[PDB]
Amino acid sequence: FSENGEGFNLLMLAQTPSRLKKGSMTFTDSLDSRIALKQLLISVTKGGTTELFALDVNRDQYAAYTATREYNFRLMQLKFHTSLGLGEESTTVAGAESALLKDLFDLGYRIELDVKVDGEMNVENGNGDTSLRALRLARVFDKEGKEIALTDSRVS
Amino acid sequence: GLLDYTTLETNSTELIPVIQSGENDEQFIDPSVLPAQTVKQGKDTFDTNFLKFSENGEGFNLLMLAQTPSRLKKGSMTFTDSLDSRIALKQLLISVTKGGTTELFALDVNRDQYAAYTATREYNFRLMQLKFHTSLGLGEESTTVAGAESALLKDLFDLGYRIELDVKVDGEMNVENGNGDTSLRALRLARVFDKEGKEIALTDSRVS
Amino acid sequence: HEFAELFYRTYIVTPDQAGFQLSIRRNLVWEGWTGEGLSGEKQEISKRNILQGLLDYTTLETNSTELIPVIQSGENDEQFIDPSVLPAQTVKQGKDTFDTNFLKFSENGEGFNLLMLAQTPSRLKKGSMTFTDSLDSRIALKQLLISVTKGGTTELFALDVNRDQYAAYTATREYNFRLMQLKFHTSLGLGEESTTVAGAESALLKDLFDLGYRIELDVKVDGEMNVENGNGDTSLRALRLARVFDKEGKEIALTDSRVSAALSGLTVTGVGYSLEARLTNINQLEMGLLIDSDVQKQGFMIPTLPPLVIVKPAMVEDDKTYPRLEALTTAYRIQQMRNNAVTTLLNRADTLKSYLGVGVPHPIESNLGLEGVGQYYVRPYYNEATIDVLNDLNNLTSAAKQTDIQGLIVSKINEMVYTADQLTGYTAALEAAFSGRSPKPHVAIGTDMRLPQYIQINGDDRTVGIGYDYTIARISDLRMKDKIVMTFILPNESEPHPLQHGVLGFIPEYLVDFNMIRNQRIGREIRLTPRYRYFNFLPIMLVINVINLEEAIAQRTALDVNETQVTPAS
Amino acid sequence: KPAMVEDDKTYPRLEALTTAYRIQQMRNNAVTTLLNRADTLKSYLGVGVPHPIESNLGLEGVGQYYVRPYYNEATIDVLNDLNNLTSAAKQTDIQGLIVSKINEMVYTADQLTGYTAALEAAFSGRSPKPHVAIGTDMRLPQYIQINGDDRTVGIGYDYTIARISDLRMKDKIVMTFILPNESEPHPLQHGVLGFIPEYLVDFNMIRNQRIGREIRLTPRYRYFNFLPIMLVINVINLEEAIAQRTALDVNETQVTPAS
Repeated sequence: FSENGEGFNLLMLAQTPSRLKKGSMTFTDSLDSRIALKQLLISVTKGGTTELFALDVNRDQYAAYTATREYNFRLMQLKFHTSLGLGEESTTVAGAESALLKDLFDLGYRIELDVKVDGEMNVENGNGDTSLRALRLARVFDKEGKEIALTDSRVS
Repeated sequence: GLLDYTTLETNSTELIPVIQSGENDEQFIDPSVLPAQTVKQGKDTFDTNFLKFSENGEGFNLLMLAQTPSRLKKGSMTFTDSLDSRIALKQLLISVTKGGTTELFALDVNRDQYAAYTATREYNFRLMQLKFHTSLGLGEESTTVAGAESALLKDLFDLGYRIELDVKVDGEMNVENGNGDTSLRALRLARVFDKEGKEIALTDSRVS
Repeated sequence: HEFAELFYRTYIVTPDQAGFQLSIRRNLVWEGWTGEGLSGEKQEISKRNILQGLLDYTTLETNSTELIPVIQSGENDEQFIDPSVLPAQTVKQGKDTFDTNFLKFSENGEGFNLLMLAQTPSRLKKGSMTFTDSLDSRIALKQLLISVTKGGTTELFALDVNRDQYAAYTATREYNFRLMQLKFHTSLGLGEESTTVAGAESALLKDLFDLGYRIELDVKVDGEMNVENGNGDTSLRALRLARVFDKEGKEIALTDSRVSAALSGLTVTGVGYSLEARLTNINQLEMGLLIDSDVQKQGFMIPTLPPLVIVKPAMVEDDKTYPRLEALTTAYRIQQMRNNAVTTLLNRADTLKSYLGVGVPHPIESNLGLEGVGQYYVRPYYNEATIDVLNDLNNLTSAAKQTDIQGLIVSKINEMVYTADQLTGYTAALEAAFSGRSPKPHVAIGTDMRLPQYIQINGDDRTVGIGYDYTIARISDLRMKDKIVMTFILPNESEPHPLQHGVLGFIPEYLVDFNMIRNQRIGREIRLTPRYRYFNFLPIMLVINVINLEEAIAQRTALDVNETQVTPAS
Repeated sequence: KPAMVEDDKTYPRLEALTTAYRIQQMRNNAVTTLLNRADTLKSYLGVGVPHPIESNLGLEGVGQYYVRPYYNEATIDVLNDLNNLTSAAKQTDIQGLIVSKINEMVYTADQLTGYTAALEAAFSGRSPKPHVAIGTDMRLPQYIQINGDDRTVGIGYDYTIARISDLRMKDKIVMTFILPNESEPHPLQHGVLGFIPEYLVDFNMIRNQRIGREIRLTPRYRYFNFLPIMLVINVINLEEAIAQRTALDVNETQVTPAS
């Protein structure tokens, strides 16, 4: 996430060695209208232990870039503003089960976080940026689908 | 009212933030940074101040903030009150700081490129959307608020130079129930301009 | 009313629309693709508007077909002169950087093949040079290089001889018959201020240069060039000192004492040269200039406004306490069209003053913080001038003071409008947008009830400057009290257009009349809910503040005659 | 243009190419050449000092066979060279100030170069009065309008005022001798434009293994100079003279003690 505010040029990072042999040019190309994030890598850390969750975000419809022609005739907008849940069967990238959330998962609770990510992309130029805006623990569910407050002693 | 402009000009259907101490005071920047400003709508006398940015926390509610004693006496807030189609950012307040001295300037972002909520729905059919992304700069004579000219820019100003700022502001509003928030995404110094309108390097001795 | 009408043309909108969209076409030009910078770079290349190119000259023009010699280290060094005499020079053509030196004069050996000699790095990727390309219909020398040696010190002079009378290649009929010919027997001069390549006067000729003398060298250069396969060779035929010119242009004898002293032991030799030849291909391997287009579109929303409420008991209608509906209508019309209009005008003026500085024209698409679509047609400009009538005026005698003040104010308005036209490039945009007609700018004048009696001229021909049309506005709001606003508008059309100062977004609202119940009371209420919003398009405005008028008229005016410093003090 | 569709926005029609051609050829190159002409004459000859006829054989142009070479420049300080009676008469007096200087320079150039003799010689049976051309920006040319003085560029003279938008000639007047009756290349007009039209072509280029259609327009022309004469006038601080009071700069010329 580029919180320094300086963007990236996507047509650079993705030039393959075949294209290098093919030549060196990325400026007559055009990106398709379809842009969406594959995965959000969120780090669950507590006391120095880090777990990585490879979450497939492509299957939430708010992760799809939408065209808002308000600056130029080729910019499109990204607004993924929802909650993702980490269930008991959530698996790490290496394939192991959760460890920091193991205490709640063995108690059958479900943890979901509100994700507020914003970005922009231009097809013609390749200019674009996407920066994290707001992420936080949100609420806790039980088996019966009854909300459990964050301030409850069993989960606080 | 044909000569003076105040006899006919009155507003009584405007939402304005209102302050009352220690009971709703977490949507307002602490008064130790800026004293409260007195504004009068209708016959009610009350104080207002800029709503604060919130990044990782809960947003604000405009309806609960904009409830004036005239509306108290008429009855408690109901659910049929509706927000208008046009909502805009009036003032964006920044502080230029160098050496411990704080100078605040009120940018009149009202009437800027995209300082007005545009109809952009992705979740609800009511969610109003704002994307205020533009280069907003300070001129070579732009006087600070509360009188006089700024001192921290005295050297650049006396040389005839101009500075520019990039502003990235995002915010969402729901005209159905009064829930929404605003966040600051990026706001930094970007470029410096000469009196002849030609960009010079940021590595120049005077500019640095 | 007239006043808000001049600065904002009314635009009616259907009630259902909640906002109207303004999409404009803009034509773009930029040089090449960005291509590789690391393996490429994010395209920071300035796509600059073509109308900007109407004003400055660096937007256009490129040299992309010149057959500039290019050195390859260790391959063709022997055609170029020895780099000991002169280090490599770098010139830019498009996106390439490479080193160039003047060619060596062929004496007896094989000549040079220019086409294979002119491989820029781009052309190498472009594919190996094959002979289906043909040279320029005319070729010539760019610069001629000689070395003035006196005692051992060498000085270089880059004699720019291009566009000489006798430096253009010509056709001939011998040997081959695609052959071009270069006969160059001409007198070259070395000016009394002429500077070397490094940018300094000739030390060996400083003494000669002091007495106001010029050196003329007769030069003889010949060579051949073929336009079929680029073969060509040239040789130094004859070059020597010939004669001397003076400041007043009469030949000075070579045996004269001054000349003989100045020309002791001076030897002049030729070293190098260059050719102005361009590959006039039939399909072109060059991108020349690229033309692109973007679309920019702005949003505009029309709010709701506080309602205007009537009260009247409803079994009988009154005409004495509440008149016909005209009262509500006129109250709404004044409240809309005057108070809000003046407020938005002054707010616009102060916003421009804050953002844009004073008297400085900013380039297109650079420092915008305002509204419009005119910024893509004209450079922004804002300026203000204060008039101290008491201290600035010219009057020999009384019974002419009115003419005096009107002359000063008319001169000031002329200067403002003229400088605005000259700097903004507004009239060029007006000409470009409208084809088949060339309208002159129309200037609007808004002010209080004072100045109209002085801006209407009684006794002089000029009023706003002949060649300009005007419309005077009179208004009684105290915010305009002793103030003048100025701008450019177009009164011949009634549609949203980029060159109009402003448009009044106006949605008609129909009067509603139905019984309403306040605190369980019954009466007929006539409710008017207005909606509108004053918009702006053009970011150009001129404002003049005139003060001390009363004092100037009532108090003794006095010729501020310039006592000018002829009695020793300066 | 990508060669699988056609447009009107991303495809600017032939009109856009025509406009680009018009700009590049008609204005910018001509102005560059004129300023280069001025600079090279300045360097070769110097200010105010002519040269004998047929004293140059390698100087650009051919019309050195008829008129002595001459180049000169001058400046006007409107701030200090302005006497005013009434602020309702100031503008006319400024215009007269500029016009008189124009006239005097024209007369001086004519007298030194002997232009009238050349015009009478090269044309048999005609005695045409010289024609002066006015190249200037778009701020001045409203300041050559007065009837305050009968002389506009001087009696016995016809003139034409030309505008231009380019900023490089800010408040600069360029003057020369032309001839409006001619339409052929002759050594008495300032110069001719060798112009030959060309037509555009559109065809599929496959370069570096890419697909696209390109439209090419080949302009071919050249600017040439004949007359080695030109006069340049500069106007400085025109705005200040209007801006502040400029009353009688009355020189109090010392019938007083100590002088």
